[PDB]
Amino acid sequence: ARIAGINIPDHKHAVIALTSIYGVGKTRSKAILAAAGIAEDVKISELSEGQIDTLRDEVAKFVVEGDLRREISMSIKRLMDLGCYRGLRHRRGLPVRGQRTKTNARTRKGPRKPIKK
Amino acid sequence: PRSLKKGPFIDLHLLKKVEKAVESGDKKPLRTWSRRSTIFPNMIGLTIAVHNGRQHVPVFVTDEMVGHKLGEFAPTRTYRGHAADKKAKKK
Amino acid sequence: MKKDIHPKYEEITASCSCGNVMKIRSTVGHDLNLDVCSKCHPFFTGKQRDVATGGRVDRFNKRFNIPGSK
Amino acid sequence: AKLHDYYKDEVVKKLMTEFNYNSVMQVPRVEKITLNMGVGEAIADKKLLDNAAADLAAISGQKPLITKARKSVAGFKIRQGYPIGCKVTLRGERMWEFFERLITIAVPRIRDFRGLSAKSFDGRGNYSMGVREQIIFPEIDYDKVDRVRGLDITITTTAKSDEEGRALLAAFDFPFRK
Amino acid sequence: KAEYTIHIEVPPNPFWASVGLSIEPLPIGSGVQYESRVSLGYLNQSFQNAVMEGVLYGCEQGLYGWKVTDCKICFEYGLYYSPVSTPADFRLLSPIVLEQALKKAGT
RNA sequence: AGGGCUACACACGUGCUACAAUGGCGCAUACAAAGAGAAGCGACCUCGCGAGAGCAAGCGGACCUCAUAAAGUGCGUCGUAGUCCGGAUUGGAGUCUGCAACUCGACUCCAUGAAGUCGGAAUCGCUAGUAAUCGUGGAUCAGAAUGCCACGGUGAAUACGU
RNA sequence: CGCGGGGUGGAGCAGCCUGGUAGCUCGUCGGGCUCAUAACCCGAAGAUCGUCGGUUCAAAUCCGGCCCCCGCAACCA
RNA sequence: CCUCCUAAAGAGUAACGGAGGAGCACGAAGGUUGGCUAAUCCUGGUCGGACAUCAGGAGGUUAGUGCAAUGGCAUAAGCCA
Repeated sequence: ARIAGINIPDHKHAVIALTSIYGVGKTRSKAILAAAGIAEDVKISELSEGQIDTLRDEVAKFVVEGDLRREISMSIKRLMDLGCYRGLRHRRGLPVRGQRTKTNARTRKGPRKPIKK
Repeated sequence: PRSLKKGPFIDLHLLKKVEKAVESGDKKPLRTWSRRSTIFPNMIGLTIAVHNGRQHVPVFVTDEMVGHKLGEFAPTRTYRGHAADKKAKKK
Repeated sequence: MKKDIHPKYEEITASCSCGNVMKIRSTVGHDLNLDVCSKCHPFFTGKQRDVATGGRVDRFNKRFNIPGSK
Repeated sequence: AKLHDYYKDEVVKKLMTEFNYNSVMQVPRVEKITLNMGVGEAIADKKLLDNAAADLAAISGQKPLITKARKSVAGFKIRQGYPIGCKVTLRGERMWEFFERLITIAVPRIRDFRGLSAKSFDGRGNYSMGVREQIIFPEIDYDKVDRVRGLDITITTTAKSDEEGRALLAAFDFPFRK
Repeated sequence: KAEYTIHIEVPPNPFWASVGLSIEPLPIGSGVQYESRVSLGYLNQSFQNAVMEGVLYGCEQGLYGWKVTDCKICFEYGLYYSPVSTPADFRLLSPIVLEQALKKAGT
């Protein structure tokens, strides 16, 4: 198990876990649990194989993590590409977002080192 | 990311030229200082472009470009430094 | 054949026509006919009259005058 | 193996007429899948090579056995023949049954973009690919819940063109790379 | 062309700073031509300039060592410090700015 | 009219925020001061996941709203796992003022995701309703602060010696 | 167209006893620090180990050619 | 003292004559029996690196040979059990 990407946690509650399917934060996790008809919470260890699965399936309503991602990766490529600000940024490796650049960033410039501009 | 008010700005300082363009063809680029103004369906299929501060920068508008602002086409910015940019090119 | 593990198909090929936590007929794409493309074209593919969340209906007759609360 | 049984019963009889051979002896087949598991640099650690042999001990009933450096450009301590991988050469029933675990139980391992590469065939009847993770075949549906390592593939066929490579086993539900 | 300053950093500190010029070769037989940037109101009161008296002093400096011909000289910018500078500094400064850069770049 | 003041492998001064567990999260729950509002502030009520919008009592504020102030108190849950912490970055969508949010504003929702394990040579504020620590309001202000000015909540340790 | 020793990061020096880069110390660079800098203190970077070729899984390290530095040989009569 | 060349097609053979090696190693690097066959380049794939491996093709022995080099070596005098 699988539901998730071969993976599922475990002792974690579940609303937590299910999130490592990806494309699924708390909002979703609660939801698709729920839906499914199960639950949030119960540990992932307390759900049966038929409940897991029924969950899965119900998940699915969401895309696979590879995909989400990719869609994110192709969205970045795209802005670059279209040649917009972002594209120019992406790309670069600089903050898109409106941050900032005199200080900070870093997240991105990386670590750190004196300029040779 | 992010957003702006729904029904985005078009624009008159651009629209006055867009209505002329589609009749004139494209033969020279439209372009203008407006940016921001939104790219609308629409002004698609011609070269605009746009001032940025700066010079006018020609770009043909497909679409894929609708809902963006004219100034995104574009750059105002340059520097540099580390990055900036390509490696890759030589001049 | 100096066998170190035993191959068996009965636990893994039975009821494989459906998708479940133990086996699935096929993977993503090909036989599953999955689509993986990207697109843009924002706002203008829909109707351009769109409005915010609010208590009123479309083409309403009035608007409460805030200074007229006195 | 059901994949080879279907291929001889249905597909070979059609390839006979699609390529219009004079003899039934001209129709293509897979000869062997030879493998490597070329993780490399493992002479400096040994436990990485033992863990790669323990993944190959679970893909088939056959025993794991080392592959070695020949040009040996990196260097560690011993000259030339330092180990890099753990092989297992599959043929006939031991390769046809493995390709039948793909997209039936190994569905999270195999993606559309990681399918059969139609451009990678050659008229010599030689092929190769990477799968970047280990893919096991136990007596039941099971996974060892361990990752890190991956496997690479080497295949020989009787195909006399790269177009007959694209026809060999091509009726199965395994995706094609694009 | 580029600029020259006399500023120092080791003592308490400063002894500032400074001037920048354009010195550019002209058509043969054009002779010697003058412009400022800052002398509109700021360089600037006797300082206009300086600086011109500085170029005339600079005619007894160089690499070979003497006279100007290419050429036109332009006083593009600079900065005095009020409690140490005078007409300058000027600048004394201005034929050092002209000599250095002429040395940098070549004559 | 458009651009720039906001660019960018840097460094610093001053500020914020986290690394959690005498903390976070979900639910239940107690006790404030102060201040603005005549093309302005605003409950009940209605619409939406929500910013917000609609509808609209009240008022020029000892007459109203921000507002169940939060820390704190009750209950479940986490066991040091880079997490049930942190949430920079980054994709998508919605709301807002305004001629207009592209470079380059604010707010909201979904998703994604990194440094960070309490930090060197070193250093600064404070003697009690103080420091430490929790929240609130206003000027300026089409819109728009983690700064500034003012506010109330909880509330220490130690003071030999000179 | 001899012989012996030498050729290391900005600078001096260790090494090799046939190898597995980068040591020690001054300098440099940023930081703590000072009114500021010398300087103390903290931390980081560097480099075709003369060079081209040879041996080797691996060469600054072993070996040949060559370029450069210093010393020795460099007439008895 | 060994190998190639000096060396002149029976044979021997010089000069601080030109080049390279020898001061030991191996209980497996020995006997015997069965079988096997390369440097290098191209082709194909990726965690798989770098130019690194498995497989196939070309090459058709160049490789390998306990220790430089010639001679010799596939019926192997090479290699594995």
